[PDB]
Amino acid sequence: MSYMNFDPKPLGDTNIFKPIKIGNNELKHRVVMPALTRMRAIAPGNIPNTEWAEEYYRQRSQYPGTLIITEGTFPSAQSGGYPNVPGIWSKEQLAEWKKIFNAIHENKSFVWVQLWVLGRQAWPEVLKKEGLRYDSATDDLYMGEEEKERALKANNPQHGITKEEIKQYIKEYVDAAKKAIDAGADGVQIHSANGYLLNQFLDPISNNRTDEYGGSIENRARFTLEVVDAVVDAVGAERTSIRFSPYGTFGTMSGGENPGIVAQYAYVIGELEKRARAGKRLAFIDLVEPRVTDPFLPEFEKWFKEGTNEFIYSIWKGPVLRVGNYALDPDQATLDSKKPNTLIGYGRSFIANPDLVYRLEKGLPLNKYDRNTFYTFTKEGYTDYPSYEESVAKGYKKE
Amino acid sequence: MSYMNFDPKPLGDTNIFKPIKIGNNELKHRVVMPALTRMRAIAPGNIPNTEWAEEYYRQRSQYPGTLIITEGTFPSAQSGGYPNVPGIWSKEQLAEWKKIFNAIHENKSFVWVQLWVLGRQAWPEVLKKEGLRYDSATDDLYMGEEEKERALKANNPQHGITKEEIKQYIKEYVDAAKKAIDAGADGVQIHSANGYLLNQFLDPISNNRTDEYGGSIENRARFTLEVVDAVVDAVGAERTSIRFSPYGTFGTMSGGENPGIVAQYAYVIGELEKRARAGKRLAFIDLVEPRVTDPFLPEFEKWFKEGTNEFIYSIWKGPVLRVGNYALDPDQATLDSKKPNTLIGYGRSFIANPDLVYRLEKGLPLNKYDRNTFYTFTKEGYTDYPSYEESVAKGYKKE
Ligand SMILES: Cc1cc2nc3c(=O)[nH]c(=O)nc-3n(C[C@H](O)[C@H](O)[C@H](O)COP(=O)(O)O)c2cc1C
Ligand SMILES: Cc1cc2nc3c(=O)[nH]c(=O)nc-3n(C[C@H](O)[C@H](O)[C@H](O)COP(=O)(O)O)c2cc1C
Ligand SMILES: O=Cc1ccc(O)cc1
Ligand SMILES: O=Cc1ccc(O)cc1
Repeated sequence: MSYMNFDPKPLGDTNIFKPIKIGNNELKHRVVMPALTRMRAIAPGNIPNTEWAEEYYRQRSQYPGTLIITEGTFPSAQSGGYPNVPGIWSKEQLAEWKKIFNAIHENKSFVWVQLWVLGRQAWPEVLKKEGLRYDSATDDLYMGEEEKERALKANNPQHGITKEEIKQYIKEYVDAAKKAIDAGADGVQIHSANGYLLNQFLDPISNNRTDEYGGSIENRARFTLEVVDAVVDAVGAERTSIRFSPYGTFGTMSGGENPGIVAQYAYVIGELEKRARAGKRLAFIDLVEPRVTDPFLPEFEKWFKEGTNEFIYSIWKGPVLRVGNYALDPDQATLDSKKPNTLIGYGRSFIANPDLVYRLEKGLPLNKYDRNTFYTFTKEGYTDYPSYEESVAKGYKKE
Repeated sequence: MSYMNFDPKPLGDTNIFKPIKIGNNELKHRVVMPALTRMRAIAPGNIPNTEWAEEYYRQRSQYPGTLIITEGTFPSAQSGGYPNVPGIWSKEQLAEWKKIFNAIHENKSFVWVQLWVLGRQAWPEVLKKEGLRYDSATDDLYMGEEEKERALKANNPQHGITKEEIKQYIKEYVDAAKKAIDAGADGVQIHSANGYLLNQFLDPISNNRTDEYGGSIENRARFTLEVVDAVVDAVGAERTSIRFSPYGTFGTMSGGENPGIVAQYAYVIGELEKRARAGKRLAFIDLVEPRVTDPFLPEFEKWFKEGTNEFIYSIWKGPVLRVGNYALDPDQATLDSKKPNTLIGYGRSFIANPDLVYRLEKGLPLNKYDRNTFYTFTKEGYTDYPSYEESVAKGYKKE
């Protein structure tokens, strides 16, 4: 129960507090809550939590005109494998989502459902129980020895998905997207980052396929672009977005130590820009910064300093969300925000600060997060972080 | 006979005046003379015109420790097609180049031969007269209708070179490189920019081949990388460099309006870094700035402001030469030179100022260039531009 140890600076006079249109939505400011997995969903139906989640999103959407991106949400059972993450395919899931979306909308804020497909990050023993596959780009590229052992113990070995299985995932992204928007979501974000399934195709470290979905930049990007084009066909580009982590190592991805990694992302993003010029553009592209190559490590650890995301601005001409260690670095937030149509995301600091937008605007101290309750099935560390005024009444101080 | 109309600033205390090792050469400063076609060579035989050219290069190398890159120089007759541009394949050419290199070395300066292969930019009647092909990546993608008629009038229609003929060009780059080094050059620069033959393979606008030399990023880069690897094998990576122009439109190239551009160069530059890390690092990569999309246009005209070359610094960890409209913008030169191992090239202003280095160091007025004599077969506008003291004696004033 203390404040992050830094000197806060007000952002209210920077471009962070300038309004911007993102697809259909008229944002009042550029402080975004990125996708944050919390593990409060109810098992066995992957149901958004009925007692606690509406309050959690209600709190963090309190500042009018905020973009909220939901926790990663599975578009089908085969996409999942964590029981306490929500899904968005079933009627009982959708019923609960609608209440969440309503709370955010009642705040005059916006909600975007992140569509998350795990691939090899999934727990294969959990999948096995449900008669589901342990999927990736290849049979044989395990993300590590422990994961390989877990898969073999479960008798659910890693499976390089087929072209038909690829089409099936495509159908499930589309299905979940239509369902999300029908239930009242403003848009959906395709998760193509952090070493999950689409990223597993993007990165040569995890994809040495010799069909059309591996062996070249264009082929590695194919699955991701089919997903984008199918979701766009179904709900429109204005209601679609995507997330990449060019410099990420989490999930046993390449990161910037492979000098060919920038070209991969330059290509896929250039393809999205091509599509934008030909018609309606994707609402935004979300990039994880090299500031955070692995979100399990504390701020400023494994900050890749030898490469940046600046290349995007020479390719994509629409809004760009940037996320990674900004809470502690208002100076860098302010600098990045001077670039055209740039939104700044705050992850761990939004977990800890329900009224983050206001604190950022006024340069107030930020609550420190409690890592212990990032992923516990608890109200504690979810909806009981105080507002600023409450932190002062409790005598909070720098850790 | 006037100065450029701008406010000069001294650069002597910036990074531009710090020494740096480039290949085998200890540069005293980072002001570079890039390649500049002047068309003073003797026809027939493409013979360097030592009677005029020795003095031109002596003048511009006067400041000890300067890197000079020659005018584009043909590595073989079939590479050519401009009768007053020099070659470096023949005994009689080499005998003249030896004298020019000597003069530069007497100044304790350095000289790098730009190896220039024209492809479709060539004049097809001039090649036809010599019994030579008019070459490109394809038989049918002409740089324009004027140029197409010209080729058909000369019964030398464009020709997409075959793998055998590509191998022949590679052989010629190797041959001309060994020859150039043997005559005393410090290095060679492979010209892969400004809409010439290699750039014609890199850009989809001039290359819709469906063999291994086009149809993808890796394919389109293949000829350029083969040239690099051959030359490096023949003369060493420390005597090898390359030039690109990602944002160039000169030569009917795509430039930045094609959003796939950046990926193409990130891919080629990442491949060059992979080579470096395996122990064969090119001496430097030379990039034309988006500041000058077409060097036939006045400074500040057709400045592509929607894209930058900053992506290089996330990929290549070797020296970078950057060129384009720097004379008139010492603030931008200074800023760009703060990036690691960055050299600043000056083209039109080096044409006009024999003692440009000194004038940059001290913040002195610069002579204005006269385009009229860029390509005339004369000493006027070549060797008669005045030193600073001489311009003061003649009462020069701003344009
Ligand atoms: C507890 C936790 C859960 C996260 N869950 C998600 C997720 O569901 N989807 C996703 O794309 N990124 C997720 N991330 C990554 C964040 O959105 C973000 O990119 C990262 O935490 C760096 O930003 P920050 O330094 O502001 O926290 C998560 C990070 C943490 C710490
Ligand atoms: C008259 C003239 C001749 C040129 N010749 C060459 C050449 O042989 N090779 C080359 O790579 N670029 C050539 N360039 C391009 C220059 O090297 C340079 O990229 C361009 O002029 C922009 O830099 P600047 O604004 O300092 O002139 C030429 C430019 C001009 C104006
Ligand atoms: O649970 C942590 C987490 C991190 C990144 C993601 O993309 C998803 C989940
Ligand atoms: O003569 C102009 C010229 C421009 C760019 C080049 O690369 C070569 C020549």
